[PDB]
Amino acid sequence: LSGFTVKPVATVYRRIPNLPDCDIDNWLNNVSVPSPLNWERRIFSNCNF
Amino acid sequence: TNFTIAGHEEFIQTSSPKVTIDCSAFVCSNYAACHDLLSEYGTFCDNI
Ligand SMILES: *[C@@H]1O[C@H](CO)[C@@H](O[C@@H]2O[C@H](CO)[C@@H](O)[C@H](O)[C@H]2NC(C)=O)[C@H](O)[C@H]1NC(C)=O
Repeated sequence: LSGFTVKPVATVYRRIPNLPDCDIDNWLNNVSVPSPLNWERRIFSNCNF
Repeated sequence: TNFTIAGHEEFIQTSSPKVTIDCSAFVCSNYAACHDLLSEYGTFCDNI
């Protein structure tokens, strides 16, 4: 017959708590909009969004 | 004028390991979309 697989009995969830926010809205809604000639870039890491 | 007796050895292959392949489980793991797509192919696994 066809194969089978043992069904899971629980679920493991591990993540690092107590991390700051990314605050992408403050970067997108700034009062300083650049031009395509001098476009800007900001790296978001180690944050929640 | 004088003789002796020598002993040789010879091995002839007769059998072979009986390999069985679960074609469905090999092509697709325990995923629903993979099996749903494989069911629309035909009897390739059956022929194997
Ligand atoms: C909006 O853009 C301005 C101008 O780029 C930002 O002001 C600068 O912020 C950086 C830090 O990201 C500082 O190092 C500079 O000294 C600031 N320049 C100033 C105050 O003239 C500002 O942070 C951006 N965000 C907001 C919410 O205003």
